[PDB]
Amino acid sequence: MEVLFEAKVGDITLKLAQGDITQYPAKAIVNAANKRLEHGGGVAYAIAKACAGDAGLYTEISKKAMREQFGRDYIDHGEVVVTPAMNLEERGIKYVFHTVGPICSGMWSEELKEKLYKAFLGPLEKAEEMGVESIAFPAVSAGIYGCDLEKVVETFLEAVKNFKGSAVKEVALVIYDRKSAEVALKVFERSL
Repeated sequence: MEVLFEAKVGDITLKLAQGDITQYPAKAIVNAANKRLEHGGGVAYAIAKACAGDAGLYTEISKKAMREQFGRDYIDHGEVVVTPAMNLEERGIKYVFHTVGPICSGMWSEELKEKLYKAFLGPLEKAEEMGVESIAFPAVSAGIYGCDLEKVVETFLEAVKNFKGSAVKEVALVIYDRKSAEVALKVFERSL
């Protein structure tokens, strides 16, 4: 785990890190989920397995939490399901905040960008509501959803810049692989 960038944005200390988000020292981590919180692949599978031992168990608790929180078995972009982080709690991660980005499949548009913007902003607003001081994100939609990584990072930064609050004090973007983290660093440097 390595921190590549740190800056102040409003009341927030914003970091870019390369490494495994399930090991990042934040009180909440964000999951790049699908709309049904079926954690069958990607960072969503990694988080689910880290939290529950078997990803399917975390899918099951996620679906119960989503029904309780939203009254149905899917979420729309910007809605955030909160689940106990279970096995990650001992590392100081109390919650997983599940969000859902759009599927770009190699395309980009203003409509795709706004969906992704909501998927980044929603977890900041949920952190504020809950008094969670520190939160870490993955590059939502830059996995199999095929949204261009630079555009994804730009959109994340727009959400962080627009957000205002008194409880959230630390935000991180955590990217697993070095080459992608270095692309993110390029975006951070030209934007902050």
